[PDB]
Amino acid sequence: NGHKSYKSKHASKGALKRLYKKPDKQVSKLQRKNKAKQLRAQRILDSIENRKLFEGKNGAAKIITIVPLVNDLDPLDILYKLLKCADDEGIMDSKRIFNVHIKKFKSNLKIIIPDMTNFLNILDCAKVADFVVFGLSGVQEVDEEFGEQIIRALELQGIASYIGVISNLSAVHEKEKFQLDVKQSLESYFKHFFPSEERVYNLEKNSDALNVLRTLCQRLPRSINWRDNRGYVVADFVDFVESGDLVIEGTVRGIGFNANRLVHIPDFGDFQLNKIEKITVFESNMNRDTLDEYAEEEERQLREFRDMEKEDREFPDEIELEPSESAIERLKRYRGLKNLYNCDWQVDEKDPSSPAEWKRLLRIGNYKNTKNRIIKETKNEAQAIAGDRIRMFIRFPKFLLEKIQDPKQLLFAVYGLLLHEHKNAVVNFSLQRWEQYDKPVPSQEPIVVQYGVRRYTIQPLFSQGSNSPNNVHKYERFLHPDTVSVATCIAPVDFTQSPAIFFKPSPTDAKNIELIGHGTFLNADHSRILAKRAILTGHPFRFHKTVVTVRYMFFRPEDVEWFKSIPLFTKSGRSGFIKESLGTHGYFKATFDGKLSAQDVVAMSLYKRMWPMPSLPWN
RNA sequence: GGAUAGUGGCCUACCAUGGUUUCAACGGGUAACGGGGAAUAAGGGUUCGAUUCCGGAGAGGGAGCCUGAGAAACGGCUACCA
RNA sequence: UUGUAUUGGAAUGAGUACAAUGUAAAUACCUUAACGAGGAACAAUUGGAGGGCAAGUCUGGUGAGCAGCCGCGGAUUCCAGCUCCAAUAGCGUAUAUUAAAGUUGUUGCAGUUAAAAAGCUCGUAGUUGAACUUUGGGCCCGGUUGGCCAACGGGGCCUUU
RNA sequence: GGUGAAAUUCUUGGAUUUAUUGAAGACUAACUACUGCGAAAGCAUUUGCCAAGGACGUUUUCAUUAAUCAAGAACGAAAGUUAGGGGAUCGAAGAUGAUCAGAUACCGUCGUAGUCUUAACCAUAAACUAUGCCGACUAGGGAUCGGGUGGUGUUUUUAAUGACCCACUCGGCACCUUACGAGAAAUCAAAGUCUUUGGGUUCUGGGGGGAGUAUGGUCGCAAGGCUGAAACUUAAAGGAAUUG
Repeated sequence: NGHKSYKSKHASKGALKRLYKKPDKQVSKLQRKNKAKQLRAQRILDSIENRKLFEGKNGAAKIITIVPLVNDLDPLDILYKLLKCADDEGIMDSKRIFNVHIKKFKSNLKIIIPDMTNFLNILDCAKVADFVVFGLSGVQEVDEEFGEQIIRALELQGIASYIGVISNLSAVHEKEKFQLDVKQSLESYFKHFFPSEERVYNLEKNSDALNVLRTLCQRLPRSINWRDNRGYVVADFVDFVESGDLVIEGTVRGIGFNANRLVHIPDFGDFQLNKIEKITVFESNMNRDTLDEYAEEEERQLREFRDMEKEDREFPDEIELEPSESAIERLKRYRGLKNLYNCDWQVDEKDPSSPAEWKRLLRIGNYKNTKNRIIKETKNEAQAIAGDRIRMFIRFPKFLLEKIQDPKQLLFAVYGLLLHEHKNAVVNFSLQRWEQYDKPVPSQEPIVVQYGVRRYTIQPLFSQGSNSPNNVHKYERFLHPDTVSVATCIAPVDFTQSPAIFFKPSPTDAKNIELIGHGTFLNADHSRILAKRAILTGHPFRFHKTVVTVRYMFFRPEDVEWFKSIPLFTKSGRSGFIKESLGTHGYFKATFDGKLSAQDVVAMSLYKRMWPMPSLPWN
């Protein structure tokens, strides 16, 4: 324009015309104060609503579990020293589950003791507790091969709350300052796993043991997310009726139960309940979901994986052809692509190696908007709720009766399923290695995975994590030595994103188990296409100002012609293309972005579709 | 005139029409107990003081009262509200 | 007489402990017989290395990370290893406040063109308001400080008082 | 007739043009400027009446009666509102002609309200010298407006007066040169007498947006005027000057 324009601190009316196309309240001191008071009334009423569940003998019991980390201890010493401070000897037998009422704190406690021989039974016991009491020895320090693995495993499945306890520190008395030196060491060790806690009690002192007892009675535990969104109960008694109709009585602790649900027992699988009653009766009204799943030579094997993984780490996906081998018949299935992130590979491809189940598989899409929606309905439909004394009748196959034990001697526990979780789908897991598991893991090798209560034998497929616009990703032969990774298989879905633990059975080990890794249920996503990449390679050997010719990549003129269209690249990063076959031995000549030399190598990439394998329960 | 340990609209009867204010009355706000003091050093200032000493107020919220030289007391009593 | 590496005697408390002392009784400090260092493993951390702002043309990887601000990266600024810098039994971060700040200005800001002189004049409260009345000159006493003397202070009398 | 070109329109009952006369309403050319007056808005034909004002002259009179100013008050271009008058010209709205053409690219005909005036309202402008009022001091020069003093000066005549010339002086609108001074620079006789910081006094500002918005109040018949936030967002926005 060329003119110094007009200025004003606020817009002129001329400017506004071109651009074109209840009372406020003062808070008086009284009403300020009044609002704060009536807000506090809500908070206080809300705190009562939480606590009523534990309020007394009429309320629910709190579930305590004792876990000694050293066999030196004997768990009966732990419990006995606690019971003394209750100051009622009427409290203080051929059994490992105990119900106690404490007059001193008007509190109901259930104590469960696991059988320390059965490592897997420890996890199952601790999985249901509100409080886990860790026993430590002042005399002998925990062993890395067993004692620590208890702590590490419990953390990764999740713990409602934890207490550190000592019971025998006087066994190293000279002066109690020497006891304090040891106690400081144990606290520093314990805090490494549980940095929220800074105290370990000495039960040899009356003041500490009373302090522990008070806490168990008075304080509330944390919730466990994946558990409390389901229902669960612990059996007070079990009974059998005629193929069976197994009866359990106990207390509701989760979100709740409905007689039309499905019920999982961790050792035995899914079963249907037929009736419920409250200690009114509820019956399975047949407008219900149903039980349908659809609609020394080993040294050579270990050495093989050790050698193969070392090779794959140096020269990944490189392949050797051989003379008298047809490249077509070997490789015709491979499509060949410029870039996985840009290819239009179809998900539910019709190729014959695709599993027989496809329409048979459940597919969800928006897992997030599915998960939260399902829960909202489930909590509304609950019939029995926390603290209800209940009986339940369950369709129980009579031949499994040989596996039942008296619940007074062994933990028997019951979990409700979410509706579609019985159906199989494509599922995805995060995975990273256990604390020092340096062994090679082959992508096809079978593994046992626990996630939530249930556990399955799985053969995975490994891939790296990224957000490709098409969900196509490279299949990988072995688990990366360091990064987190994504593993894919077919299994029954979980909506709660339970933590997952990865291990392999090994009865040669003291705990019968070898621990491999941990992770999380990410999602069901069938679009998570895996492509098996292959690299062929050949040697450029003669060089001209406009073309280079390459040996050994192919051995027949017919093969050079059939694969002519796939682009070439150098590992030094130049691209190129086949011109034509030269001669009968399968030489070719090619053009590239620039100068090559015999110190470079010429490669080409090809890709094949992969599909997940199915999986089966484990016990 | 009554009442009080005692002065005084402190209260009662009768009578007069006064009292404060742009030198900011009256009203509203304070995550406001006051002071000795604390931090920050060119000088002038700015910000803070629930808290070891001095003074005031209260004992879940309002009101009433016995004993005693002294209390409108709450590790004294009586009633209502929660 | 100063640096860089194989080798030798000396020195000591952290810690433990007989005893005495301490204390209402004790613990600890102060004192002390015995024991107590060679990778003296009896092993010091917390943040940084483009500029503001002390200190890397080092070297390997990569093409999500860093960054109060300016900026780096499709690599002196990312990640890893060497080396180097700063404070050190302490060092970093968040929020509030003070100084540097003459961005609240009494001391001490600014208003043509950068934020800011009201269209114009009258006028009450408020702030502010020309000059003038005993001035000068004598004579005693006189304290302090430094060389009878000088300076600087103070009291009395006379002159129309 | 009108345009870049053309059409609507008027005309052989005579258009446009020429001559002799008359009516109405508005306006005050040239003279007219680096000139005058007024608190500002603003003010231009002649003569009469009414009342007011600055500067100058003064050996008149009173004797501190003064300067600035919250509240309160008078005036306030153009457009706009209500009622009466007037109604030439031009002309928001409205009704109409062409829709072709790149310089003439938005043009032609008719025409309501309005434009003027009387009696009441409204209170805005780039209302600008973009510079608050009162008082003192600091530099050179030749022009001009109003008053006064002097001259043995020219002219109107044989005085006075008037016109002109020369010197001085009070007051005013401006201009040219310079910078002891000042400033970011353009520039400035004040925008000087400031880190060497104090003559009196009124008003306003505190990075850019949200915003002259929301809400409350108050004035107006209405259009609208005055007063006037915060949550949130952002690293610049802005001034002067030269140059690739």
